Amino acid sequence: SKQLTFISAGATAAVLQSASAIVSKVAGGRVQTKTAKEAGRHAVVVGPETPIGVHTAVTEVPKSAQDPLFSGVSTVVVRAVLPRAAPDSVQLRDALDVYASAGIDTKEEVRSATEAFKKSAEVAVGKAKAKGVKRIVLVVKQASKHNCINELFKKISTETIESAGLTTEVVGTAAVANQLIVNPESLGVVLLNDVAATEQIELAFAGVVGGVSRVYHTVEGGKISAGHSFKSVALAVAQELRELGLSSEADKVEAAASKNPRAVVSAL
Amino acid sequence: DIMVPSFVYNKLPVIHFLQEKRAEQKLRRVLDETYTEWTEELDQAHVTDAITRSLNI
Repeated sequence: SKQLTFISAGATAAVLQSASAIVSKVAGGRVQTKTAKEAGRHAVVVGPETPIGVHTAVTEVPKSAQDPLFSGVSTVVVRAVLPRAAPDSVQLRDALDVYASAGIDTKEEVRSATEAFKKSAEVAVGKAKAKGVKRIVLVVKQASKHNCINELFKKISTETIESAGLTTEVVGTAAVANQLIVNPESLGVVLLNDVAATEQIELAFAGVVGGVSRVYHTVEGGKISAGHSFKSVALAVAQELRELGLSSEADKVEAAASKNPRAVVSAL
Repeated sequence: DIMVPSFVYNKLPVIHFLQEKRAEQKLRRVLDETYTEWTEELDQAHVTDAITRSLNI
């Protein structure tokens, strides 16, 4: 009756097959599992690549799945995601910086980027207010190539955050990544500009913590789960089942993920 | 038969000269309005750079 939408973005067939087996064995057939390329709700996206239709890329440190090394840490990493076009077409994150060099008009693209940053900034400040932190950390790659997209990102993110009344501290990519992996307790809320390096940093943090499920906020309004490994996908499915209104099944999947990461399907 | 013909004959040279000058003026105006339109086209180096960026390199 109900439907779970599986999106594949750069994920090996093994992970997708594992996810399908897990849901089928745990759900028992009550909720069907259909595959697609875009969704707004009841969706799990497998693979490092960012799907189409997501504007925010928040991720946290769930208490249940905290690794013993990272016990007690509490930091929220939100990556701003610009609208994604077809693979052949030039992405906005690159168009916004190259068209300016080429002299092409960049009005509509700026407007679209501004809207995406505002939504991401609103999500980040809401998380910061909920956690109670007073200052957030913006992350922008300091490469000369990305001298326009980051500039707009800073101009808008700081504007929205300052309007909300919180402080912003701008930093690069290498220093923040090292701090987040080594001393993450000194960062409460960190926003990341839309760059490939930032995406890798988000994945590394999601994996080093012990394997977690990232939350994507889409344009249509909602939250969709995202995973890249067996444990992360298993946690993503468990959260998705919990959202559908299944508590016991979600707990079983979470327990199986904690015990046997690479073979949860057989473990449960 | 006599008078108007003579005055027409007297008119002929000046009118011929003025009409030749007018034709030369027309040709000169035609020539002066010709300009070569050198257009500028987007350098392909930027296109190559965008292609590289899209590859995530």
